[PDB]
Amino acid sequence: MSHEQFRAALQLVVDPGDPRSYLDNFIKIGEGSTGIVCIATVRSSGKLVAVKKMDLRKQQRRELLFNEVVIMRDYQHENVVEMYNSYLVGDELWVVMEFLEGGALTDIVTHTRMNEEQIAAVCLAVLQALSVLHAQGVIHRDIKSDSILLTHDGRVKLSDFGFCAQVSKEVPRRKSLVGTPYWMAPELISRLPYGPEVDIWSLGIMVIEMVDGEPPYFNEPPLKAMKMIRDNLPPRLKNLHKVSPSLKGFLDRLLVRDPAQRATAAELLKHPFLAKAGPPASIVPLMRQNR
Ligand SMILES: Cc1nc(Nc2n[nH]c3c2CN(C(=O)N[C@H](CN(C)C)c2ccccc2)C3(C)C)c2sccc2n1
Repeated sequence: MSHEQFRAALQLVVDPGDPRSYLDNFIKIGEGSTGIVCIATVRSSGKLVAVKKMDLRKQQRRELLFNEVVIMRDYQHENVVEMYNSYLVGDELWVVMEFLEGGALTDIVTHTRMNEEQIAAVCLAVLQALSVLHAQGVIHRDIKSDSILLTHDGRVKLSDFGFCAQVSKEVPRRKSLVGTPYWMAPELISRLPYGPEVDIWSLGIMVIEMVDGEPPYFNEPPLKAMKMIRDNLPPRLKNLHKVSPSLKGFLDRLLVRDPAQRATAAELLKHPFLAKAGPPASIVPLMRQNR
């Protein structure tokens, strides 16, 4: 999708006008791969929202950015980040979304050591989001700690649907090589027709992140790690004994090369390990401003 097609397509789906007519005090607080993030106040309520600003020109695979707004608009799930509106301002796409104070899960996995109560909490939240998404034919395709955001009270939400896809009876499988190298499913790296199961394998890699602090082969070049995930046996935990038999069995249902034998999200929700999931409050102590 080209710069012109991207803008033309967006004009048909975005909300009309400029959000500056109702949002005040824009302050940049960060960035992402496709743009920046500002916080702003809803003039009428004083409520805080996050605004993602993305240049229409300086982008890659704009079609995926377009699907992210089309597919995820009107989407509502307690474990999925909320999108309120979208607008075209100048040569930029502005997406007004929910502001989550807890930050991403990556900050936590690289600065502390989560316990099985915390991990099961994140897994349960992500799995609740995936079971609903997959049932509707939506595949996230970029599951990793960076894509998990936390609320101030410790609630877990799936974010960054920039690589998502929608499969249907018409087209039941995808073949695009998308995501982040270290978290990509083997059948996906292999360019084979794949389905929702790719998210389950990625989640498995995210579990290794929560346990060891990084995904497998993180010390290897991205293309090299991909070959190893694609051709070698499932990656293993360095701290294999640091986990309970419950978590080992859980992880063994995610990291299965043959997607047909890999567990689905709906099934995993019934897995024993998740019974150890603590409450939202158990996650709070992990956050930076609380460490
Ligand atoms: C920047 C930032 N955002 C925070 N919280 C948020 N609330 N709502 C959102 C965020 C970050 N968001 C987001 O989309 N980030 C991604 C990146 N991934 C890694 C999370 C992104 C941004 C721009 C372009 C592509 C991708 C949304 C949902 C708006 C928070 S909390 C404490 C510090 C902090 N710093």
